Amino acid sequence: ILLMKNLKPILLGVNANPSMRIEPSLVDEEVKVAVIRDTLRLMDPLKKKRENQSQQL
Amino acid sequence: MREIVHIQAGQCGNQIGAKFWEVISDEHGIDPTGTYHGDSDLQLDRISVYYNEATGGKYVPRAILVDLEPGTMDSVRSGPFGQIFRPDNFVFGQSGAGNNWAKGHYTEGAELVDSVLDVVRKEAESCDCLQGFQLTHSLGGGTGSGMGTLLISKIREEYPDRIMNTFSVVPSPKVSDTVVEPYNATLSVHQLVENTDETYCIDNEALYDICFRTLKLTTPTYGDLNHLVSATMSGVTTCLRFPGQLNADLRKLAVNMVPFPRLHFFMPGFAPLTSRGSQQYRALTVPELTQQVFDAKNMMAACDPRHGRYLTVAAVFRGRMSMKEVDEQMLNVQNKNSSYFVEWIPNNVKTAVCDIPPRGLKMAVTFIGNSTAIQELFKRISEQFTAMFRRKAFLHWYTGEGMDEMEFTEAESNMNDLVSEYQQYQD
Amino acid sequence: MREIVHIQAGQCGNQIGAKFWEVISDEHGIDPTGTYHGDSDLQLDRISVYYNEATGGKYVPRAILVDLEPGTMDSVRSGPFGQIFRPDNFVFGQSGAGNNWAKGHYTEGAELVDSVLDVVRKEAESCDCLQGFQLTHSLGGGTGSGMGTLLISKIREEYPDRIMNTFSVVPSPKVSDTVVEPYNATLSVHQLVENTDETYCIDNEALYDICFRTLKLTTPTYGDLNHLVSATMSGVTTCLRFPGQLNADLRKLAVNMVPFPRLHFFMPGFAPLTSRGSQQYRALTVPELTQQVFDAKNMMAACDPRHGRYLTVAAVFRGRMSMKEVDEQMLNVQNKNSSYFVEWIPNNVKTAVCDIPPRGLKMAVTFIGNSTAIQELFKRISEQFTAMFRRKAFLHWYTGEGMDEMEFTEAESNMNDLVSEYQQYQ
Amino acid sequence: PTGFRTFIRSCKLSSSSLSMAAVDILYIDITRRWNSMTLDQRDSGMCLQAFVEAFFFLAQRKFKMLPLHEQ
Amino acid sequence: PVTVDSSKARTSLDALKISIRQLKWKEFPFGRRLPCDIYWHGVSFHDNDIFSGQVNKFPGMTEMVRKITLSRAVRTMQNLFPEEYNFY
Ligand SMILES: CC(=O)O[C@H]1C(=O)[C@@]2(C)[C@H]([C@H](OC(=O)c3ccccc3)[C@]3(O)C[C@H](OC(=O)[C@H](O)[C@@H](NC(=O)c4ccccc4)c4ccccc4)C(C)=C1C3(C)C)[C@]1(OC(C)=O)CO[C@@H]1C[C@@H]2O
Ligand SMILES: CC(=O)O[C@H]1C(=O)[C@@]2(C)[C@H]([C@H](OC(=O)c3ccccc3)[C@]3(O)C[C@H](OC(=O)[C@H](O)[C@@H](NC(=O)c4ccccc4)c4ccccc4)C(C)=C1C3(C)C)[C@]1(OC(C)=O)CO[C@@H]1C[C@@H]2O
Ligand SMILES: Nc1nc2c(ncn2[C@@H]2O[C@H](COP(=O)(O)CP(=O)(O)OP(=O)(O)O)[C@@H](O)[C@H]2O)c(=O)[nH]1
Ligand SMILES: Nc1nc2c(ncn2[C@@H]2O[C@H](COP(=O)(O)CP(=O)(O)OP(=O)(O)O)[C@@H](O)[C@H]2O)c(=O)[nH]1
Ligand SMILES: [Mg+2]
Ligand SMILES: [Mg+2]
Repeated sequence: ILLMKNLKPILLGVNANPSMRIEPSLVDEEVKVAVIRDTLRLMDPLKKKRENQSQQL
Repeated sequence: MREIVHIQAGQCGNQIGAKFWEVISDEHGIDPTGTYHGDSDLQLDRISVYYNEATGGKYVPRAILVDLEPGTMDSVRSGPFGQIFRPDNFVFGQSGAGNNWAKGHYTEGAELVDSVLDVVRKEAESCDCLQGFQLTHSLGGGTGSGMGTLLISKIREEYPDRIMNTFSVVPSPKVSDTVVEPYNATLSVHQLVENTDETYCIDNEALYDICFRTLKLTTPTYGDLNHLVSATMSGVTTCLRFPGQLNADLRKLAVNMVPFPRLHFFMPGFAPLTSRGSQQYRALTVPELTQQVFDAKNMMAACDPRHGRYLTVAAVFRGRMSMKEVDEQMLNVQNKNSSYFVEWIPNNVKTAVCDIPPRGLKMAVTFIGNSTAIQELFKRISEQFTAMFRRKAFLHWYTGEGMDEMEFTEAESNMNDLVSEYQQYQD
Repeated sequence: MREIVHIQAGQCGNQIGAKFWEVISDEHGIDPTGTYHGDSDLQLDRISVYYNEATGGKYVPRAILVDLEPGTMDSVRSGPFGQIFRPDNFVFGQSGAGNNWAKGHYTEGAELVDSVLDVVRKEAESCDCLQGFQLTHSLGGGTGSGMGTLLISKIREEYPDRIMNTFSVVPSPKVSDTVVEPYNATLSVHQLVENTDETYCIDNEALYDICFRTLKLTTPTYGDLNHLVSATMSGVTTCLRFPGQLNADLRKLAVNMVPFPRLHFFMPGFAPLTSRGSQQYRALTVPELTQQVFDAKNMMAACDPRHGRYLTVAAVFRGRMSMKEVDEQMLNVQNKNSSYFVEWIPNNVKTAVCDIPPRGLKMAVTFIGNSTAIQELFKRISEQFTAMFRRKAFLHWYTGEGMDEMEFTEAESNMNDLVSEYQQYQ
Repeated sequence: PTGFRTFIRSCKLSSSSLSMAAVDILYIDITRRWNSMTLDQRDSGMCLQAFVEAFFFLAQRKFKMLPLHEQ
Repeated sequence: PVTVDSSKARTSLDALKISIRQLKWKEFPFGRRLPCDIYWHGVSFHDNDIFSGQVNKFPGMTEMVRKITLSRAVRTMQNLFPEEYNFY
């Protein structure tokens, strides 16, 4: 996204395979590692089972 | 230039193709060993259409012979004009698919279309400018219908620009050697609607009628029928091999022959046909030729054209004739039998003329007609199929190879859709 | 000028070399007695590339034949074209090292490598300009896979500036007649990667496939299999021995085959292999040779090129064809099958042309192909090796023959690194 | 083409104004245009974007004098 | 424990690994024959023949993020909604 001076965004390129390499770069690590951790947490295969068990109990 | 790839599948396809190659090789002066021994130069000017040129000026026919039973292949090899086919062009299986459409299309014939496609690609790339594919097969069997549909689909998936003309044998109401042949016939019409450009329909009843009435032959075997089919096959592609005054190729025929995309189910005929005890009491003239080609009995399909209207007809004269006679006589055909042609399309006749005549003759004609009566040739099948469906019979031989019940209903419904399409324009 | 010294090792090597020497002697027109009876002035111009001129118009090959079993020497000597060889080039042992790589690399080979190197030096020094050596062996035995590593390791340090080839036979998974054989292969690949300039992987099962499918041969033997290897060997060095439009010496082939030092494993092929009853049904042209040269069916290695992508391709044509036809055919391959080609090498094919065709034939090609799919072979052996190494199997022989446990692990690490680095460029 | 004709016969978009011949002509023209548009010239069949174009044309034919979003 | 396949992570390997260690999930750096809960590919969805579990690649996204396909979709939507889709 290119942010215009009048704060209107412009969508440039889109990437199916963004560079997830963190090298070390503190900013790249802090962003990407957290992104993948949140990704994995959002889709733990046992979360649905745990929620169903909690609702049943 | 304009090379044509030939494919034969099934017993009937293999035998008809063998007769066809024997017929052409006589016309281009090819020996059963491959060498050229001919009198006219014109024969060796477009041998590239059907033949590849190997070393030592020996010409190999561009044909592919496929079947799921090895035995028939030997029959092709150990016959006249038999040691000309390329040894690697014989692709074959172990069991002949029975009379199972499912076996050929799905289970046992699927492990052979890969080899057939490999040979097809190899042949199709040594050609300068391909024109199309022509295939001889017989609807009603297992390897014929199934393997032909699979092969045809897999080729239009790869060459969706060439011309696919099919010479196919259709089930007959009187003559019948199979009890599950309506099933295969219905399962195949559908694939021929959206995967071929021209479809020539042949039935053994019509060929037997021709051999019994016109020629007055005592014991007509399969040889005579294959001979007639070879005659009409050679006659259609003549304006690509020899020169003339109104040359018309396969694409021109399709353009003048098919007004709507699904309406490409023609019916064939060959004009000069007499007994052996009558060739001296009749004069071989253009009027007699054009009178015999439009005769209802002299038609190689078991549908009466008087019960419908001709959408369009194409005639391909061969020999030395005057244009005026051709135009006048095939204009007078459409002023007399005027009720047998549709009115929304004026001038329902396409005329081509090739100079060179067939060997041993002076004038010959090949007739291709698109008329609505062909609907009957399908209609009967539906009836038979229906009788075998409500009391589901022999369906386990088909459902035991992966075919669902829904495919039968879809194929049948497509058949009535085509019949209704042919019917609506007649009224 | 520019002569090559030939070395044969093991039974497989000796038999392949005997067939090759019969082939070359027929090509150059050499009597089995050693005389020249041939009708050409070009068969004797570069004859000083395999042969040596003895007294009275006698020609004797280089042909250093080695074995630890004295049976193959007797088989070669009493045999077609078997007295064509110098009597003292036969360096033979007393026991065939079993099927033990340790025996032929550490104990039995050591007591014979010096004897071999004496005659190797004696021949080399009688050369005007030594282009290099070439070794024929198999990577599944003890004598072959051990001698062809020890000898190559000591020949490379003595002549680092020369050229070294190897027509090795890589063991096959299906056609297997030896149990310990993977071990030997795992212990050889890591020495056949830093001690030889080229290496040709000749898998036996591919030769059987060619014999069964292309040649329609009901009952093939080892001679039929060695015929193809000899044909490829002759086609590799034709441009050093006969004139051409575009010559290609061995070093010229090396310079445009290996993009990186350790990527020197190739796939051979021979263009006009047809049958005996399909010949009449074919036309001998450039396009058809290029079609039966690039197919995953005419290849003498058991790995599908469709699984990887070529890094480079050679094509030593032999015949009196035209250059425009060859260039046009090469441009079509590359344009047709674009996916099966590395993007960062434009025009991956290196061509060559030699006028003189093999006798009888009027046209032939020898396809050399560096492909990433070759990694399959290595990754097909390592697994087997691991299957036999986690539970120590048959290892008492190697351990008691002087080796130690760490050599096996080092060899596996080297082979795994080779597979990974070949996969890197895919 | 069978898919298009089944769609037309199912959602009853065909009428006196738009017969089967017109539908076939539209399908042929759209398919040819989109096949020629792509770098590869085979494109045997119809992609999704061509279907979007066909749906746009059909929606233009019906509900005349209406905004495109309503169409 | 959740099993994650990282044999095809490529540039996402390291950033994933610590994350895998942050969730106390147990990894397959070299993969396995048995089905895995989550498969992490780097470039293409067709990297591995997956029949069950989860994969970090939707099919065909390599082609969709290409410039001409995204542009075609954007112009289609701009025809559908010009005012809304003015960002491109
Ligand atoms: C005594 C005599 O006159 O015999 C002639 C002949 O003219 C008759 C009997 C022939 C003859 O045909 C038949 O008797 C016949 C019987 C059953 C099935 C097919 C043919 C003939 O066989 C057919 C043959 O025709 C040809 O040669 C054509 O070129 C024809 N056939 C071949 O080229 C051919 C080549 C090799 C082997 C067999 C036939 C052809 C026509 C158009 C396109 C391609 C080929 C000829 C002159 C004869 C015989 C030999 C009796 C007829 O030939 C055709 C099919 O036009 C049948 O009616 C015509 C005209 C004649 O009556
Ligand atoms: C029926 C016929 O024409 O027979 C031919 C022949 O052309 C065929 C059958 C030959 C023949 O080869 C084989 O039968 C064969 C069998 C197993 C494995 C390999 C070959 C032939 O043996 C091979 C031989 O080729 C040669 O002479 C080459 O020069 C060849 N010679 C030798 O290898 C050789 C060497 C020493 C003693 C005897 C032969 C050669 C090839 C490359 C480099 C140098 C030499 C020829 C013309 C024939 C026969 C005799 C059947 C073929 O030979 C090659 C490898 O080019 C096999 O396919 C080709 C082409 C043909 O099909
Ligand atoms: N006009 C001809 N009809 C033939 C010929 N040979 C067979 N047929 C007829 O064709 C029909 C189908 O029989 P085939 O055995 O040729 C069909 P197919 O090969 O597809 O069956 P399978 O080999 O059992 O799979 C049947 O009515 C036969 O009588 C022939 O040479 N000419
Ligand atoms: N193409 C050929 N392959 C061969 C030949 N002899 C053996 N082999 C194959 O190679 C392997 C065995 O090769 P050899 O017996 O020549 C090995 P060598 O004698 O050098 O080892 P030792 O057992 O230590 O003496 C095995 O896979 C055989 O099938 C041959 O003459 N030709
Ligand atoms: Mg049969
Ligand atoms: Mg031995």
